Amino acid sequence: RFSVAEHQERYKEECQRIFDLQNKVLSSTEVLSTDATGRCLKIYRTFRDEEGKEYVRCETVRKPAVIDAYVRIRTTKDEEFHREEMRKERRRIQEQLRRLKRNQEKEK
Amino acid sequence: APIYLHKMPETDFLIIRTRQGYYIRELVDIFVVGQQCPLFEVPGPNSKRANTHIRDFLQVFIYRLFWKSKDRPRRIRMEDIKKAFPSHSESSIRKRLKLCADFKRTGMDSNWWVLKSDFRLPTEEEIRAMVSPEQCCAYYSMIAAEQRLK
Amino acid sequence: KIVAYELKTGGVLLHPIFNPASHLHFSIKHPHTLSWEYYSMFQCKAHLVMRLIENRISMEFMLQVFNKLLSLASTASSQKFQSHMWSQMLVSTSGFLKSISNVSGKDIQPLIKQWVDQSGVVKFYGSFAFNRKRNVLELEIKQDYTSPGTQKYVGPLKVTVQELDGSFNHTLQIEENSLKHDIPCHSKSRRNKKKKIPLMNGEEVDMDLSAMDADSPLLWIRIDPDMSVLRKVEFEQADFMWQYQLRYERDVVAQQESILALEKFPTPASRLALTDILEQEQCFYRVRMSACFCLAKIANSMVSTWTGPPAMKSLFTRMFCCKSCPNIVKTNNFMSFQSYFLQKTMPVAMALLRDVHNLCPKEVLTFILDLIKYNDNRKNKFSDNYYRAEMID
Amino acid sequence: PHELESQFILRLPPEYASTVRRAVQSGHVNLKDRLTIELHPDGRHGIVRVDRVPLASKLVDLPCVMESLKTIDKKTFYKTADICQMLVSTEKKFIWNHGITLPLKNVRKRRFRKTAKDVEKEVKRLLSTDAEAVSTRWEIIAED
DNA sequence: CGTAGGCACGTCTGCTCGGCTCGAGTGTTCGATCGCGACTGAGGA
Repeated sequence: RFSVAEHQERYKEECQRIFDLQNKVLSSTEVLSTDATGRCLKIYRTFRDEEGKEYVRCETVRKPAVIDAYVRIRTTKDEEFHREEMRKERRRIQEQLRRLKRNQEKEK
Repeated sequence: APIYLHKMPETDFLIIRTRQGYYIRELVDIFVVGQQCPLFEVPGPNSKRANTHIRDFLQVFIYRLFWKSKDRPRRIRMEDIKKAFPSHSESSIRKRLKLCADFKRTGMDSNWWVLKSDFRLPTEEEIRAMVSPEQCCAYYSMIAAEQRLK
Repeated sequence: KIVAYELKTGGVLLHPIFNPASHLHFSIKHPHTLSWEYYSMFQCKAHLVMRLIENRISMEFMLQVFNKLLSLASTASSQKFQSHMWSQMLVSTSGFLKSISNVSGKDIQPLIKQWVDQSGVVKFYGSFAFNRKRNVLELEIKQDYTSPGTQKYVGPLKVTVQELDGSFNHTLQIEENSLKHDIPCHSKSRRNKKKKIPLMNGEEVDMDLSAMDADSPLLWIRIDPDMSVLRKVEFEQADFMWQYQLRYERDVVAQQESILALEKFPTPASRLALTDILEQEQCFYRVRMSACFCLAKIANSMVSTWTGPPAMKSLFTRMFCCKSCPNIVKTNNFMSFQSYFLQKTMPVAMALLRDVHNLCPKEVLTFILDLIKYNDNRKNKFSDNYYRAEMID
Repeated sequence: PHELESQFILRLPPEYASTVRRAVQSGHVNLKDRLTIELHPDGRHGIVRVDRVPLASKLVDLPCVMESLKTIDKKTFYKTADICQMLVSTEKKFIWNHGITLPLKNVRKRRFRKTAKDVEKEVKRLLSTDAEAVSTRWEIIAED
């Protein structure tokens, strides 16, 4: 039931074997011959055309890679509930400054 | 890392292109580099060594911008540092400039970060002793692997 | 030697520019107007500054500089042209710095500007305090830069702290306005279990940790251990830290400075430390020769407390006398060359013992006279003139 | 300022490679007139003209990373550039599977570990279309 | 007609709060020997 020399020697020999296989393969000048849900994603899009129209586009994504990246943003944006917020902050700063100026007028 | 000398293919040359033109060398020696045995530890993301390297790299860049300044009170601009490090929040850049510099709003040197008169700007060997190039390579390996995993 | 001379009178100025040194009563423009003590200290400071240049730019690059100078000179030495090329055998400062910059790519112009062109040494006064809450070591290093021989150091400074987890080096940046340097400290888990404490080299030893503080892990601190500046350090450790630094350090200059600092602490633990140094072969012999005189001074300071015989007498009879006769010395065999030096230096320090009446005891004088009478040198292959001369001393 | 030099490898047909090699090792500026390189605004297509004879070229991506290393004493080597592209003369087509050396052949297919979960750009375009829209309806689907 | 006293941004200042890393410190588990009594063949009364 070795817990000491057996493990150490086994690791050492596997190390020498891999080192020696890599050296040989790499220095070879031999020529080498040239050789979960199963569910797709479909999106419906509603847009307005020039003049007056309301066409709807149904687009199906069968690439599971595109799927993963697409959904992950929605799930994030669904939990994410901004230029508008920055504008609101600017309005807040303006109001605060006006209030401070009113305070200065009251003091003087 | 173990390297293995191979002769070049008989068809391949090396073209060095610059803005002015193309230049051609032949090559005769090409090594194949095996699996590397790392001697430097790449830090992890958000590690203490990682944040220390980011802070020290920003400080070294700020010192070298102060050395390059020709004004007799050495002065730099903030948006040079914001062009170099655009992912940095400006609170961290102002933290690095808080000691060793001060902001002049009015008069001469206005909208510049002049160097403090009591502050001795470090010499070239001290700035070299701050950050090592191998630490920069370890940081670049960390952020490239961060991108690939992400 | 150089810090004593430069604090005594002005300073030695390597490479003056033509007066450049007006603090001293002769002119340094010519070698034949220099004082002889200034000439001796000039050569001494020159070789220490070259050791500093080796510290900044490594020893193999230094030997490459010297080989490049010699090779230019020996290609010059074979030409016949009357000095078109014979002046490559003459070195200058600018040529030496240019050859250094050629072989290394680093220039040493701050080090040259500080230790060559400026003529001063630095004085360091250090004191520490251990913050138990944040586990840090707050050093306090202040310089005396207003003395006549001194100058102000603004570079980096190495400090070596021996804690229970081992020996750690730290680099401190000592700018003009700097006073407190907070360095971090490690665990104290080698006091939880008895494990060996690892030293500056790869080895580890058993230490008696009964004298150490319970709250601090750090065993000793050394400011600038490698002598990388031209400095005089005055560090304020605790006496047990000086005793640990005397016993378990693997550096002879730290053992010597702990011997030098143990003269202010005449406690019996310091007597035990110096006596354990004296008994210990595999200590460097010039440390034991200093511990003799330190033990004599400590013994003179703790009269009306000293228990047994006079200092080093029982140790002399244990090391150098017969097993059957304690007062008869062994016949002289000087073939070891370290117990010869220790044997000829131990009565010289033992004679500095004094009683409560300020007179040398008649137990040490009788011991020295019996060392003189029973001296037999018909058996060693070496002469006895220095040992007998030290007996007269 | 300094701009990092951009080195790539040029692979020629073997007879044309022999003529270009002889003209390079000769060293006259006669080679300069003989060998020209025209890179098309596709970015992955070109002509290499050897002795005024046009050859069709493709700039391909190499599977490994090469690095040019210069030396003065043949004991210490300084890295000068990274090479990752080759202008072979005679997208998926612009990716080369083999490496330059003989042991590295079919490296991308066999000696490269592949970890998997263009696509990101397509997802960004889809998000932009959703933004320009009014109502979006989504369902993970089954076979249909 | 001119001419000095009030509104928007930009960048920095400073304080507060929450989160993340990291190592010291402390308690918990598990193989590694140490010792005791016993098992079991073995050469002389």
